[PDB]
Amino acid sequence: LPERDVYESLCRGEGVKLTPRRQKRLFCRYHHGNRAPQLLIAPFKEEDEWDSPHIVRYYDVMSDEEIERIKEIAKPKLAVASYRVSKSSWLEEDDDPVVARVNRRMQHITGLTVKTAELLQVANYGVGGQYEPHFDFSRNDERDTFKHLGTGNRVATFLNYMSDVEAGGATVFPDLGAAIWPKKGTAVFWYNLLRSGEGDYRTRHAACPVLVGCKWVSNKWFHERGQEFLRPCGSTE
Amino acid sequence: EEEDHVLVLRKSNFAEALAAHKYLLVEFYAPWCGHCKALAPEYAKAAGKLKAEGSEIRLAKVDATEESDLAQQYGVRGYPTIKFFRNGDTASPKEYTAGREADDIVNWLKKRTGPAATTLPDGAAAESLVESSEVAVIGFFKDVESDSAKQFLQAAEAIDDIPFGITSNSDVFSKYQLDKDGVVLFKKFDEGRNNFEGEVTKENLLDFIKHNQLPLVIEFTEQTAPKIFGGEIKTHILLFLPKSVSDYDGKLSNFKTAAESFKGKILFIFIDSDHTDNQRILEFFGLKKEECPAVRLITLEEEMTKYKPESEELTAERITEFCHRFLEGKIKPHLMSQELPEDWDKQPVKVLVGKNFEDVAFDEKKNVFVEFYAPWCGHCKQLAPIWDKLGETYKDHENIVIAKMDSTANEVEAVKVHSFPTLKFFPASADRTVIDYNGERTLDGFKKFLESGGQD
Repeated sequence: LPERDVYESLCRGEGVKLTPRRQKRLFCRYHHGNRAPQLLIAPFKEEDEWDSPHIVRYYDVMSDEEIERIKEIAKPKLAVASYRVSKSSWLEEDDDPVVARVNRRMQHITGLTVKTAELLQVANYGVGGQYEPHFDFSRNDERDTFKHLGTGNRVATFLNYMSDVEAGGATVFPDLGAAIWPKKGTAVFWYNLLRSGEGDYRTRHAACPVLVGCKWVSNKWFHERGQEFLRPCGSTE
Repeated sequence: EEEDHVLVLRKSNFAEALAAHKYLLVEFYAPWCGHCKALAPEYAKAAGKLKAEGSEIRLAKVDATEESDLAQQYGVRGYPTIKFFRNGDTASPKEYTAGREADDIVNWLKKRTGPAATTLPDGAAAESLVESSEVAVIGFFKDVESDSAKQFLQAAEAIDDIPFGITSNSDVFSKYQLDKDGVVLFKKFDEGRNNFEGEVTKENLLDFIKHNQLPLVIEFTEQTAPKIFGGEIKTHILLFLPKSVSDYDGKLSNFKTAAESFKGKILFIFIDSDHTDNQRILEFFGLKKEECPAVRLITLEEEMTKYKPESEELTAERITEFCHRFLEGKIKPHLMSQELPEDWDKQPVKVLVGKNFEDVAFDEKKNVFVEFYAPWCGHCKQLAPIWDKLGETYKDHENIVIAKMDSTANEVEAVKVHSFPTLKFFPASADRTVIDYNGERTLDGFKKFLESGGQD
């Protein structure tokens, strides 16, 4: 298994160190939100974590008060044997205006609609276990939680980091050799599908287990339906 | 050729199809596109529904993978690109941006082809129209076929953001002061109502509505932002007004008084500078909460240019005079610049700000290499030790100068930066030569480049 070796070495911060050729393609920018009115006068800070596929980190996506309020709503809703040790909950916009505000903020940043997106998933991770590499877009040959929604496959993932983790807990992409480190109040965003609608198999990823601390994270998965005008197709691939 | 009531168009039959149909919606698609696959059954369902209703509106599709030149002729860069053709006009086809469902398509088409103004039989229909929107317009014509009523309907079809109404009922006229034919704009702010004055033409009506459809002074929030920036007003004025400021109401009233002179030309906006939600906007202008209250003016015509008053006396007269001087081209653009540090040149790496950038970077005797960075940028933080080591290497060089500028707090006319870090070299010359550095961000790469005279 030179798979577990690669996964664990990436979790330890080892592995691929970007070549100056790859690194010279990464930049920071003020994100205009693809000319979203709000963000024309108040742009967010965006930093490139990877050039291809494009993986970006957005700063100051949530304040400590918004984070704590989301944690308070989630905590009671959090909590075949389960080896991976974590808890999860799904939040509705009616739970608190904070939930509705973050959903709208994510729509402004990505340029994608939250009207077809999944509920705000809040997950807390306990030290240990193991989270296996997978693709967030589920296979179309499967009878999962996507055909019943009729919203299509998950076109993008918006991962918010809601806690400072003492050590561990990176999000690792084995096929890229990329590890994305937790940073409270920041969010990491990448597309799971190409312009064509077919799955981007470069985006295979897994969560490193938490070594010391408690990782709080909130995920927002956007679906392809409703994005036809927001993210049009591009010729051939 | 017709597939499920959708006309199959090609370069050979396209001109014939546009001439044959007064109202034609055309989808430019590609068979591999996920969005086009999902749209196809809804597009056919909408076409079948329009055919079952006996509508003159027809739906058509063009495969852009086979009809490339035809798709290129209409600037099709994405799929699906949907364009509506009215009266066979190929010069200005309207792009369809609304929902992907068959009902959204049908509703979009009927809203554009339908009555420019809704017929109001009574005062209850007129009140329901005025309550349905923040701004609503009603035309009062005894004869709906009169030439003034036709010019009103032409103005009504040119405006999509305001719901229009038309009435011939004398009760509706009598509602408040209308004795004869005329037009009235209703609004949920300020005076609540504006009556049209002058000759009833399409041009006079649109100019009157454009001038009176916007409130005097608007509070900047995430809810008001889309209305402000979705609008065609490309000149805006912002007042950063802390809620903790003495005589908040009086200073806000001075801004309102000035705004009356520029209705429809410059949009007046105020924002609470004490609130944390408004921090990104303060940071975008390079402003601190202690520098508030402050006023800034912006032009959104492609290159967002900022302007600031020469006097920070925030009276109704000074705000009016600043706006007039801007409109007269008498005010120069404001480029942000920090205070020049006393020790800017003491270090091997020279510190630049907007104020000294020009005389340092464009020194005819010096080969200047400048790092344009952001303090919060991870990649800039990683470059900083390499840049310091480069500065330390060339510190005693006769003509090479290593420099850096915080581009989040400094704007310069010569160089515009939109990524961080951006590295530009200014060779020793008076013809303002600039060479962009696109190589590896290593001390080795920088030496090769400097030693080659900016060639490598």
